[PDB]
Amino acid sequence: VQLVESGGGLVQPGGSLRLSCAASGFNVVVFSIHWVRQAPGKGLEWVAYISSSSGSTSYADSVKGRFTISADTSKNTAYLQMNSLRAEDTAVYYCARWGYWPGEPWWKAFDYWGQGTLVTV
Amino acid sequence: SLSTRVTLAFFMSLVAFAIMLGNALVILAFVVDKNLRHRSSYFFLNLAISDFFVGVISIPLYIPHTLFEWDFGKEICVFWLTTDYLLCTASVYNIVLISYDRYLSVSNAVSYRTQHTGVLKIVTLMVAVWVLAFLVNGPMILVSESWKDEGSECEPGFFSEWYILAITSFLEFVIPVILVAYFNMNIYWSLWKRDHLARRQLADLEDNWETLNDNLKVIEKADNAAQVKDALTKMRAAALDAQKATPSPEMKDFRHGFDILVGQIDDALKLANEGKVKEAQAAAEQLKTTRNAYIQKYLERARSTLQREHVELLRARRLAKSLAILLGVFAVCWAPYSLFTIVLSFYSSATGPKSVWYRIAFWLQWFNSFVNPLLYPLCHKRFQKA
Amino acid sequence: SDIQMTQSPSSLSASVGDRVTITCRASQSVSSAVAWYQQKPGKAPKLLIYSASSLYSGVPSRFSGSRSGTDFTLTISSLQPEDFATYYCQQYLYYSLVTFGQGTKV
Ligand SMILES: CN[C@@H]1CCN(c2cc(NCC3CC3)nc(N)n2)C1
Repeated sequence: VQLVESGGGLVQPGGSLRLSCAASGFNVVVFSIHWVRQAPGKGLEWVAYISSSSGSTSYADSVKGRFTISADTSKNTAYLQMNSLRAEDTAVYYCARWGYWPGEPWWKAFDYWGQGTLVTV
Repeated sequence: SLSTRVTLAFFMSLVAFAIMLGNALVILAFVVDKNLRHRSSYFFLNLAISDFFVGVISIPLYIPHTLFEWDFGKEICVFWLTTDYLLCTASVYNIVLISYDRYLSVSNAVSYRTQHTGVLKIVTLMVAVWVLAFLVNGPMILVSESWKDEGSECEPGFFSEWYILAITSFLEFVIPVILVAYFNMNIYWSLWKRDHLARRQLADLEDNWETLNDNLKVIEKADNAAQVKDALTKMRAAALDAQKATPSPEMKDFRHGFDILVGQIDDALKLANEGKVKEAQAAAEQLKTTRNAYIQKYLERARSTLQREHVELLRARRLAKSLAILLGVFAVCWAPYSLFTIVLSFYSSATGPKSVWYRIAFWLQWFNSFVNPLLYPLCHKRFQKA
Repeated sequence: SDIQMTQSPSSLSASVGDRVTITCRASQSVSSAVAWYQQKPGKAPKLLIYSASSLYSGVPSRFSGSRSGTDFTLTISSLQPEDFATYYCQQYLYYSLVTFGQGTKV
């Protein structure tokens, strides 16, 4: 399955940016979705987690307070909205799949990554 | 002197009577008490029987030969030498059989200890053991003792020929020592591996349990600074490490209980991880319902298994030390003979094997068999009490 | 707190067909929760070694790994042109505890 992103574009500092991750055949309720940002020429950085089941959302340490993530089971998609950008969030954002605790889905996490999207502040 | 022959004959008769009485007491303690009739006593009976016949055969027949005048034929003399080899090598071959049985009972315990083989082979080994000695000693010297001279008649004629002496020396003694040492080392190494995996695995389980308890103690005394996540992070790590410690439905009982526990910690964490204002007062107390009910079974069961491995190790150590001291006494008694017949084989025509120390050596081999029933009750004190 | 993932190598070069050993460590003890990922310029990170020493379907056996206490090791016995890329360590002890390593260029 490929989690394609269609939120590529350029925004102004402080403006709102909306991203979208789409599932390519796997149920979104049985597998949570995690976002990871990578600055140009820097290491990967975690962003946030969304679970369509149990409704649990957790954000990172430096992005909390200005990121809102929402997943609709019917749309089979996850939307991440950046309420405020401080010129430090300029990176390439990817969305990958994660497994719940029971069994091998947990032990194998962050597989079938997406192509990504470019977010320039 | 003339009066010394009678005194030496009386002393030899007393020694033979003492050996016979000791062996008869051992056989009586064996046949009366039915508790000492298990596998740990079938291969030990010959050790008290074969040498016993020595006291009836070797010591008395040696009296006409030395103290009195030789009034026996060569056939009788040969038969005596024959009994002497058969009953002698029988002891070390029964020791080898005991070592092999212990190796099969320890190394192959996954199949032999779980399902014991039929007893119809046990006796099939025992008698064979005796004939084994025959196949080592019976024919060979019989072919090489074809000498015309009558000097040193019942001294074996195959002497003064270093090749057969050297070959036999190795077969009779060195080869058995090898097999016994190999079996004992295999047993000890297998038990040390079984206990080392147990010791380490049980230590890892205990460390994980101690860490989970130390984290739960902080969870119970929750701080207003949202310290639940920092304590649970460690708790998750502890659970995951103890879950992978594999000791089937019994494994699923253990795994499922851990999965439940990890899921309980995962939901407890959720409130803190979300950043939600309410942490529900660190409600991870329910882990106490899982800590002392589900995962307690293996924490007690595995501990007992380690205890079982330790006793077994002590018993194997005792048996190995017993076999080692028996083999050491046998070697200390046998070596003077082997050091007085292969080093003096350069000259044996006149007064070569005729000396006091060589006769003393002949007596020393018989003595090994005298002390054998004296040190036999050292292994099991049941004979002493009964 | 956030458990820090330190990747000891940051830059490394070796001839084609040699052994490459990369080491990752964590401040807090983790139990089989560190995975190895490979990222090429213009592509996405790919799982290779999950768990502590095991491979996900789709990756040849050349890639390997090992675990000892808090030390994780990626061992590439036979190099090839395709396997030249950045390698990242990632700890997934929890959903909100994900921390990627520094990354090693091979
Ligand atoms: C009989 N008193 C000493 C004790 C040790 N010794 C033997 C005897 C033997 N055959 C019996 C035949 C006499 C040669 N075979 C071996 N290997 N040692 C005789």
